[PDB]
Amino acid sequence: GCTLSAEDKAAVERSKMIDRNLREDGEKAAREVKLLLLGAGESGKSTIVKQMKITGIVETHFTFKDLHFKMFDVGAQRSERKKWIHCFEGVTAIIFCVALSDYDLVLAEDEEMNRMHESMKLFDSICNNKWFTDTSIILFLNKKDLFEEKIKKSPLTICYPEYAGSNTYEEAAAYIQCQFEDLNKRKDTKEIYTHFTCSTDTKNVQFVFDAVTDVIIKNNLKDCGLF
Amino acid sequence: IAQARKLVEQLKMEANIDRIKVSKAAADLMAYCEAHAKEDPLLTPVPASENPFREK
Amino acid sequence: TAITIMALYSIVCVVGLFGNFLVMYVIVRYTKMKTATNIYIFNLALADALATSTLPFQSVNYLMGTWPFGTILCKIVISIDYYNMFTSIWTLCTMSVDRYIAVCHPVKALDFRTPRNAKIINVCNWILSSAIGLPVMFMATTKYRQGSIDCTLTFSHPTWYWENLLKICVFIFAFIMPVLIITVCYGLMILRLKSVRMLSGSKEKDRNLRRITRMVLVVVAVFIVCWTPIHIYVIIKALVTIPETTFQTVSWHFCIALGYTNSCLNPVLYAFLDENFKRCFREF
Amino acid sequence: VQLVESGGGLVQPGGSRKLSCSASGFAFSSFGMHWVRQAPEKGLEWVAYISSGSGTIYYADTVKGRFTISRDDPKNTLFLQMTSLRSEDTAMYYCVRSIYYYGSSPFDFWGQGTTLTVSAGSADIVMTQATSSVPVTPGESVSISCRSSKSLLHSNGNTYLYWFLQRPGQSPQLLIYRMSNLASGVPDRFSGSGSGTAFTLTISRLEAEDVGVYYCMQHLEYPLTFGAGTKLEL
Amino acid sequence: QLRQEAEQLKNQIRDARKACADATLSQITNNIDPVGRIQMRTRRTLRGHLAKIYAMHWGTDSRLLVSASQDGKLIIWDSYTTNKVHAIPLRSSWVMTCAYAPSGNYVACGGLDNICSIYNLKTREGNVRVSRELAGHTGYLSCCRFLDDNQIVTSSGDTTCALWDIETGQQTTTFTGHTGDVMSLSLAPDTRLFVSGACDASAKLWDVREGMCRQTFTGHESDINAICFFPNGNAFATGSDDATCRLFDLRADQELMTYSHDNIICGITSVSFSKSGRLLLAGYDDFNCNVWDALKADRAGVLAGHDNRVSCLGVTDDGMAVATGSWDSFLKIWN
Ligand SMILES: COc1ccsc1CNCC[C@@]1(c2ccccn2)CCOC2(CCCC2)C1
Repeated sequence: GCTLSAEDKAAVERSKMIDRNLREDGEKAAREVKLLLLGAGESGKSTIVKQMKITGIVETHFTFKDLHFKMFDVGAQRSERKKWIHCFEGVTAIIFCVALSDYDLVLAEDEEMNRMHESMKLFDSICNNKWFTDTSIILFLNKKDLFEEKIKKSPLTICYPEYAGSNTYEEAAAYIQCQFEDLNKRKDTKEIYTHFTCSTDTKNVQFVFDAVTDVIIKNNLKDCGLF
Repeated sequence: IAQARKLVEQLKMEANIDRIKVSKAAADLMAYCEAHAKEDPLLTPVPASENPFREK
Repeated sequence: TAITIMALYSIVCVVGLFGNFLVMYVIVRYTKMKTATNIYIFNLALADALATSTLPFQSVNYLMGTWPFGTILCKIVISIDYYNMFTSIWTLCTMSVDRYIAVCHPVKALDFRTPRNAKIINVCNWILSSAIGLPVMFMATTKYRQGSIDCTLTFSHPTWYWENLLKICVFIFAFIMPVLIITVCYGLMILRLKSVRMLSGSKEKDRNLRRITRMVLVVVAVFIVCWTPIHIYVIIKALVTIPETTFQTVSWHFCIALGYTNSCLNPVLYAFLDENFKRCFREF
Repeated sequence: VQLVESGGGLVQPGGSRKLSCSASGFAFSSFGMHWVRQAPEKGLEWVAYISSGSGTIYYADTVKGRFTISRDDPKNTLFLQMTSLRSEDTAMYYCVRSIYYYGSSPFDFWGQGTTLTVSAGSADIVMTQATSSVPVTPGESVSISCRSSKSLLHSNGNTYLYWFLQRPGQSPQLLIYRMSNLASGVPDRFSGSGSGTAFTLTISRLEAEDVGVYYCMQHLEYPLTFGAGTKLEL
Repeated sequence: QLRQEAEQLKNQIRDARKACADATLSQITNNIDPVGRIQMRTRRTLRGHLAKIYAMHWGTDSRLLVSASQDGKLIIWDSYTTNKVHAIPLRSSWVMTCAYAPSGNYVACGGLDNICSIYNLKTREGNVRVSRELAGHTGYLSCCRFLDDNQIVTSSGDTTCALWDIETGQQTTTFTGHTGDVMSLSLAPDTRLFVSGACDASAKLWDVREGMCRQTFTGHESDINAICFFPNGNAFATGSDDATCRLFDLRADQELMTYSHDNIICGITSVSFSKSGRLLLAGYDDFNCNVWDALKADRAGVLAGHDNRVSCLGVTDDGMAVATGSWDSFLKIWN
């Protein structure tokens, strides 16, 4: 840098200072768990946001067991999902929330379409997405108690005839869980973590921590090369 | 009904335009490309000394 | 007899140099040493390449029956050989510890595991090894016995105390501590992998877990099986003097060749079976 | 943006003194800092420089080893420790903030000055102010000439000449940076022109307020050397 | 009734387009001498982004350029020296666009936060801070371009475009003609008009002063991702997810030419034009960037070297270099 002038050398030094700041911020970002959040208002996504927490995208930064978790809520946007779906190709896990009681409620559209069978298609379209083939999916089933009362009061046979099981809470919940697991077309690459949302915050946050911990183990093994 | 009426009015306004022959536009395009062909650095190579970007 | 031993040392040296150089070349060309694990692999390949480079001098000494290279070259050969043995053994330990931290401590794995920290630990391993190699280097001379010069270690009075202390320290530090660290870390790692819900519940996934466990067992088995006879043989020989015989010489050189074979086979087992490197080999 | 210096007063020769400049209303950590001295009835002189982040430090040779510059970014303070002061150090010391990048305006803002009274370079480019005083009337266009000992035209093509104005009894302000760009906040009366080794400042439609001591500075290589200083008067 | 009338009007417009087009552009351009093979060597490599770059915009001085990354950084680069000039931390982590003002006083960014952020770079204080936030879009910000230092055109995922006054802080003009997400916009040299392409496979020409749609261009089979004017302001090229690019002339109001190749089936991310407009550079999803001769319709060159998928491409104002941004966090300048 003899040829370079004093201002040129000072500019190079400013560049190196910027490079240092960018490397430090990248080292900070490399310790941040980035979680995608999906679901609708009926699903109870807001409820999990409130429980876990302690216009286009809502960010809910939090810490658990000295680990930084970043959750992004893209539900508010009404724009086409496909155009910005590739923007999240660097996400540790996808938390998808549905409501067990959605099947009874039918939207008052021109034609009658079951909400639960919409949520199944939404899960299928998210899960089989090329961008998210290796990304894991945590599945939250909200309104368990209301599901219990609803299943005992009204049978599930009326919505979809294929189910032949009796009107039992545990059996119906297990059937819904197995159907959602069956929706995935690439089981070998993608774990699905199914859970029944508890009133206690700590249980749900712990389950998210465990799933994220498994994803971190998978990433570490891939970096090591065992997988 | 109002939105459809607005769309129909927009289509009517678009239809009433001064169409010109494609040949004319093609001649203008070729003429502009030929006129600025020498000026363009990408099209015609520029000596390394004249070139601002050089190997470091 | 002598020709067969020379051929064995030759073949082991050629395979070791080819493997080590090729692994280093692959890491430099594509990996560019971006990641930690790859730096550890490069370090292991380097140390093993140096040890294989030091192997022909030993073979020539065995055939010729005397050391004509000189005292200075003998010191360089001794220091480099011991330094490589300690560096390779510690590099293997550090890799076992790294994998233990990664699997067992996932949250802390992100903070602890960085290329900078891996470089620091590798430099520390080279430094710790220095303490072994350099004193051994000055002590190592060439003493003519029965008309034949021998490149070996010399200890000032009391010679027996220094000899026993060096043998005990090299033995325990290079065998007892590494086998225990590798065994405990990989065993806990395998238990944690079994606990993981991803591997269980699927036949293909369970098969992948079985493959991982099998590879880990193979690496541990190779290291223990190769290192154990030479160390046990040295301990036996040192403790009780045994009259020289042709079978004794053949067994001694066979154990030494087995140790060098381990040095040659460690980069293969690690780098070649590594999935990222496997991907790179598969593409070409 | 504000800079105020403290630590003045009288000092005995061979003693020691620490000056401190406190900065307010800007990102202190991102600016390089200068100390510039001014003799009582003579021109300004550059003393020292410390980069942002303290990565490079430069000193004049007359003050090399005697003066130590330092900065504390969390308190936004610049420190100058002076040991073994001599009778030539009775000067007013200014602090200068300067940022260096493509299109930046370094030496834009000047401190207020702390007076210190110590009561009892062939290689370096030399700036030549040929005139010393010019009597002017408000309205006429006035030209000022500066010369260099070395061609200030670098390979990139940006000349490293700066034009400064010091009003009587006030801190000097930057007028033109790099001889072709006016400093933000300067009226368009000033224009810079010329070539390597010969430079000219033209003040068209001059005003009485504009009148001050004009300084030409090179910024090709350290140590920075100032000009004699052309004074205007009425 | 109204739908039938609309269809009749569309049929009349199509008949006018068919009757209007007499001589094919390819036939007229057949006699022009070919450009052969164009080879552009890498000059500068920019690093330190550490995330998938999405947007780069050249300044009018042909030396500075802005870049947008998904770590929450806007980086302003000196292209000649490789040094970083500015590093702006962003309030919103996800940024899909970034506009560099012609004067260079301000930098505009935007993305999934529904906000367009204007950053002052000539502040006396010396720290790049948020100057003005353009809040009011219902969808994600997809493209933005400065006209002056006070007025900006932005496109959003609510099917609309807007003309925002920076000092006022409100959107002076609303453009609502599209039926799909508007993915890009381009300003003409006069700046009196701007064409924008949407996710309904159509582009529309909007008058900034008046506020209505002058012309509507159809012909694509899939979503239009990129749009750029020809240097004379009378034509514009569009790239779409159907692995094709098209050239539309404003006065002709029809599809002059189509640039497609059988081997490449991936969509076009961004398109840019050279100073003479003879070469059209389009960044495909095949990890390469193709240089197509505009008149001949053949392929004149290939810019390979981006390992991850290309996300943006821009030719500088004087035409002396092309800088490509990819998701591998490397900005490469080709000359
Ligand atoms: C005969 O001594 C000479 C002569 C020329 S070099 C030299 C020194 N080689 C000794 C190299 C040894 C070795 C063999 C295989 C693998 C690793 N380490 C031989 C056995 O003992 C050890 C020391 C304690 C156990 C291993 C070193």
